[PDB]
Amino acid sequence: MDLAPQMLRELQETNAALQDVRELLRQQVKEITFLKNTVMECDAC
Amino acid sequence: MDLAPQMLRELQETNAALQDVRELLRQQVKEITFLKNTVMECDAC
Amino acid sequence: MDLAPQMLRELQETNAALQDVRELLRQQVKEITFLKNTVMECDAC
Amino acid sequence: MDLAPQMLRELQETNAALQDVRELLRQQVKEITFLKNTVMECDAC
Amino acid sequence: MDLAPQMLRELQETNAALQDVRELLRQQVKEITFLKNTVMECDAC
Ligand SMILES: C=C1CC[C@H](O)C/C1=C/C=C1\CCC[C@]2(C)[C@@H]([C@H](C)CCCC(C)(C)O)CC[C@@H]12
Ligand SMILES: C=C1CC[C@H](O)C/C1=C/C=C1\CCC[C@]2(C)[C@@H]([C@H](C)CCCC(C)(C)O)CC[C@@H]12
Repeated sequence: MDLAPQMLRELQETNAALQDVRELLRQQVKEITFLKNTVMECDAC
Repeated sequence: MDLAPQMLRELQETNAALQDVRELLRQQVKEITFLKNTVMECDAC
Repeated sequence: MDLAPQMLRELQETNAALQDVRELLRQQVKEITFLKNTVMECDAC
Repeated sequence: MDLAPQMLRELQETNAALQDVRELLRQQVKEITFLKNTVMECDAC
Repeated sequence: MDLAPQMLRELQETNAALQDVRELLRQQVKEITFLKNTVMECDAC
């Protein structure tokens, strides 16, 4: 058999998954940042 | 020995692990977002 | 020389590191969740 | 080179995506560390 | 043979970045765990 076609599909799937991770990570950084700023302006601190 | 069969298996394992990482990241962003909001409504702040 | 063997080795090392990442992230979510619950019970909030 | 060219392009895209993830994680750690300090140094605690 | 030299190079760069990510995550969970303990002991809570 020729496994090249399947290997290419696996690599493409890896990039698809990586794009999802990157998207999630950038949103996560935004949430943590909001949380940080909120704690900084917390009068009780 | 042709190594394509083994390489394909490695690629498949990579994607399976990525699937898990993506799922964990999704659940994590949810917890953080919940924490963010919980703090924005903290009495002593 | 044939680089196929070395390519397979790189893929195997990648999966090892990715496995460690999966485990670390799994523990991290638990820590964040515990953190979330602790804040939800913070009397000052 | 049959599918070789396409496979190399996928690998290049993966490395680029990884670089971004790495940069995002670097920023996230500083935010979390800045938060860890802000708390460790909160009066009411 | 094949674009093997080029593909191997991309795989080596990917591993280098992944090892860095692993180390970043390791340090990050440490900081989060520290944050968790600090809150658990926050008398204001
Ligand atoms: C970035 C992220 C998002 C990802 C991780 O879960 C870690 C994290 C935590 C935010 C937290 C954790 C516990 C302590 C914090 C910093 C709260 C303070 C303890 C509130 C001080 C309250 C007081 C005023 C009465 O003494 C506000 C937000 C809380
Ligand atoms: C920053 C953080 C730390 C905080 C969150 O957990 C999210 C995160 C993830 C890092 C990851 C997740 C899955 C995908 C990545 C980006 C790996 C790649 C899939 C490896 C491509 C491998 C290959 C070689 C076969 O083509 C390397 C590091 C991995």
